[PDB]
Amino acid sequence: MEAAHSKSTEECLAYFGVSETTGLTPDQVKRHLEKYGHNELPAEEGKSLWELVIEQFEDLLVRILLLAACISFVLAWFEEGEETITAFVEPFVILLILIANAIVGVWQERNAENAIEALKEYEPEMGKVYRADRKSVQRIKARDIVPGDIVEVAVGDKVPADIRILSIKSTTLRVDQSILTGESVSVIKHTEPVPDPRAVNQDKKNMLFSGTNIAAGKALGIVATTGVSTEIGKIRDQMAATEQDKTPLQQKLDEFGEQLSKVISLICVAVWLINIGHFNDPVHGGSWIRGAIYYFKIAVALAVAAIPEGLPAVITTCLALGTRRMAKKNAIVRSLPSVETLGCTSVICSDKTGTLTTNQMSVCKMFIIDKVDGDFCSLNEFSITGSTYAPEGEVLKNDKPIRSGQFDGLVELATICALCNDSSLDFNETKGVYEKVGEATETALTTLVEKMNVFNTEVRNLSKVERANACNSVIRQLMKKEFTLEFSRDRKSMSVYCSPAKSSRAAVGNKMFVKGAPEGVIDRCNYVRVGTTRVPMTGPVKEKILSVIKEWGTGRDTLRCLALATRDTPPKREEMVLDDSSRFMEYETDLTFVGVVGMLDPPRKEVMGSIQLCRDAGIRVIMITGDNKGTAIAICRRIGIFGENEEVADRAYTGREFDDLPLAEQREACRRACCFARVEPSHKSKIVEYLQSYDEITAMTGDGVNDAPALKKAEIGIAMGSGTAVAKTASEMVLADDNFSTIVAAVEEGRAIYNNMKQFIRYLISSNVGEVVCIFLTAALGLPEALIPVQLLWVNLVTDGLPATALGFNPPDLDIMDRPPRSPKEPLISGWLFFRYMAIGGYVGAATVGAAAWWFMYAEDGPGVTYHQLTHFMQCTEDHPHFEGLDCEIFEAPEPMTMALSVLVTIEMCNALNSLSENQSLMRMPPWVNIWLLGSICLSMSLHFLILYVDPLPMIFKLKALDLTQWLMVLKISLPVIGLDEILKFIARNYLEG
Ligand SMILES: C/C=C(/C)C(=O)O[C@H]1C(C)=C2[C@H]([C@@H]1OC(=O)CCCCCCC)[C@@](C)(OC(C)=O)C[C@H](OC(=O)CCC)[C@@]1(O)[C@H]2OC(=O)[C@@]1(C)O
Ligand SMILES: CC(=O)C1=C(O)N2[C@@H](C1=O)[C@@H]1c3c[nH]c4cccc(c34)C[C@@H]1C2(C)C
Repeated sequence: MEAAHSKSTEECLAYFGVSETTGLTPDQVKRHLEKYGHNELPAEEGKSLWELVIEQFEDLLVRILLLAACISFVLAWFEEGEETITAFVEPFVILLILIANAIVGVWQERNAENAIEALKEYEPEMGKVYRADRKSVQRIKARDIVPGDIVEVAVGDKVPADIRILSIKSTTLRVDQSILTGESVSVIKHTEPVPDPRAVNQDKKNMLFSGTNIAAGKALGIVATTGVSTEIGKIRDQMAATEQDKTPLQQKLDEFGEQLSKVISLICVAVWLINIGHFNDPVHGGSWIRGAIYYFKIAVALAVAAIPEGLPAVITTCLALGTRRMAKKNAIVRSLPSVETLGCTSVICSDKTGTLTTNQMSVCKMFIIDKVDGDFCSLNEFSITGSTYAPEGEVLKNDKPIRSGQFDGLVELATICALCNDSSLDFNETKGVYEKVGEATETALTTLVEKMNVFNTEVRNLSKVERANACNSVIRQLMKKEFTLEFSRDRKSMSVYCSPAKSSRAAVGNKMFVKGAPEGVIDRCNYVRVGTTRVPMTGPVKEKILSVIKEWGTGRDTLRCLALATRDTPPKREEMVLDDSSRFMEYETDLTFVGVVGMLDPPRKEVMGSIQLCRDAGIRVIMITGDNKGTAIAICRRIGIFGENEEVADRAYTGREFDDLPLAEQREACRRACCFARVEPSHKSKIVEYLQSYDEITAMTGDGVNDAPALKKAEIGIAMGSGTAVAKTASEMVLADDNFSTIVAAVEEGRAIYNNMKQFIRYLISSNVGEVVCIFLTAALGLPEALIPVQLLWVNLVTDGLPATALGFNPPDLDIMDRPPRSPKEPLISGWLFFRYMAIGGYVGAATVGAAAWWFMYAEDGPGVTYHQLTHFMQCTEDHPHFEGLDCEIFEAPEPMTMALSVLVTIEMCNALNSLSENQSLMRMPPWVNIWLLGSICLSMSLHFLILYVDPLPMIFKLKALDLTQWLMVLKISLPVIGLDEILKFIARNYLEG
């Protein structure tokens, strides 16, 4: 295991004492394999076994409803009254709901694809090595590859480990490093040491990274690291070391879970404490085990009254219909709970290229030297029209079309852009528009050369297929490109060594053609081209050039600029060695500046507006970009991250500037920063940590395994649809169209969805408060059992379950994106809303109890004993207050219960309407604003008749409440809940909140 791309090929061999020709000996292999382990990432042990479910049952509010399932089964055996076989469905239904909420609850197929898993895809099964025990090329399990052993790689091979290149057997080695970046265009390798101990992967020109694959050639190298110690394995570990917090809702539901369990077993002691009657009253009779069955009866009644069963199903359905909706709008949300955290997003860090912009480069402006007289110099400047890749548009001067070949320097400008170029252009016959073949910046030039028709080639008589590369071809006819010196970040340029195709125009020797970032290229220009003449570089000249470059890059029209120059008399062909990449810069020396091109990658049509939408939503937007700081700040102005003229010093940092900052100062930079330029390997991940340190819900965009730890880390990882397999799985959302506005649009959707959830979560539990407050009263201060569990199970699944789902379809609030993001710790119910629900639960608690008790005092048709005082006695062993009459069964009658259910169903219908809004009256924000709710109100009441009339069903429940006088009291006991809430709903006029 070496730490060196920075060492000579000798040094690495000597490190492990291997011979390049023999490789590692069988003993070395053994020694090494023990020191370093196998070439593999650890196995993941959280697999698909039933552990899923036994966990699902491990929860409190599941265990509590399971203990009450066992109690229900023991009770469904010992029976009196009519000894009917139908009451066996009672302990059977809970078990079914405990299964249905488990199966659907344990839906970790959405989480079956975890990002660390996806990382095995890039370790191959096979690798080839040159051990000492065979002179041949043993092809072994990649697993058994050790650091120090001499490896072989050829075209098509996935690189088996992090390898220090030793010898390139083919004329050139190209590797595809997309898994890292996403940046398809393959890179050239070399053998020379990269002497900076802290070189980033991009710049490790002599290394092959495990999991990467070879595009062209054959090379022999020495394995340096394996297992978790390769680049890819280091990314694995960071991902393993980050743990996900639970979504702020999931957290509340657990907190509500715990606090419910507390209230449940705080009533059980109160019931016992209120029942110091049985402990002193019933002298004898064997009621010690016959009366302890009564507490077990109210137990299962207390549980189901509190547990808001089916809420799982409601929230799950609501979210599932959220995912479908978001997809139509190009936001693919991998994980269901995400649609909530999405709603809370307070910061978006977005890559510029292809997300904030279109990634469609076109050259707009270009200049060359006009005249250089002493200390004054003028330039010739030109615009170019049309932003597409079509060779369709014009060069113009002073806003008027001109002919580029009339300018000697434009000729050479075009020569360089066509020769110093690895791309080209292709007319897609099928779609009917042209196409880049390669890097976009490079194609922008090809298109340019196509528009400047310097040699005046006839084009209007040409096929739209030939047309594509017509003029470039003419320039290739003119100069034979021998070799080419690749780009490198170290010198920020690229040249091309060219010879004259023996046409004999400018037949004065070979020529290198240099194009690169303006600073470096210009610094290596001793000369300036002026038409065809050449004059020494001077301060005034260099000032003029740089002055305009600065204008174009930082001005309103934001142009990335390339300087182009040529080496008039390049070093001898033989005297150059093309293998020495650090030697490339000195070959590009004694240049003659020729011209500059300024190209644009336009801000996507919708960003300007979307960013404004974020301003209003109180969402920070942070641009991460490869632009130089100057242009970063400019582009930011252009798209409205910064005011057209505002102060921005401390607000935008280069990656280097960030690095110079002490930790604390770095942290403080992130709570303010809106633009990061030329950010490094670590940075995204650091940016996310700091943002989180200020309690910010963070959206972060990225691609590649490079960006996976950041996407894991961020509350919202965001991959591009065109992105790698791994970035995709690491993300919490995929953007199908790569557009920025899809994030912003997905945020609005999440705020919309959550708002209704708040309402339907609150409504559904609001019912349970009532049920408990009811069941308590019908146990302690009174005995006449008002509601039985079975009824409540059907109430909490269907009668409330439909309006609950309908609230899921509530009409989106009108000002969502004009209020700031929701606090994650903001509780759904406290303050005034607690007392509000504390009263509604209480009211209904006294309504269903009151309508069960009213059955005694008033009821005309059917049993009606005025002031019967069922609170007095329930056992019926005496029958002395009742002198002579067979009556002791009206106690467990299927009629006074049908009163309560009819009330409960009806109040929840009003409380469903009540729950359309939080604050606005139903006369301000009407019940007819939600057509699906009315549709549910109808269906809810309709199915209530069904289980009351069609006989099989009113057997497990009760008997029909025929009378209209009986249904009149139902409405007269239930409908005033609208009135109570309404008073409280708008007491907020006084309570100065809204
Ligand atoms: C299911 C029915 C009930 C009555 C249950 O106790 O819910 C309580 C409870 C656990 C909470 C309360 C209920 O508190 C009470 O009702 C007081 C007890 C009075 C009962 C009468 C005595 C016999 C919720 C339901 O209702 C009221 C009346 O305000 C609101 C909210 O719950 C939520 O917001 C859930 C969101 C995930 C929680 O106070 C919550 O505990 C929390 O941690 C919270 C903050 O969440
Ligand atoms: C409010 C609240 O926290 C909860 C809920 O409201 N539900 C779920 C739950 O925990 C429980 C649910 C999740 N997973 C399973 C598996 C099996 C059975 C259940 C569940 C029922 C639980 C219920 C209904 C209490």
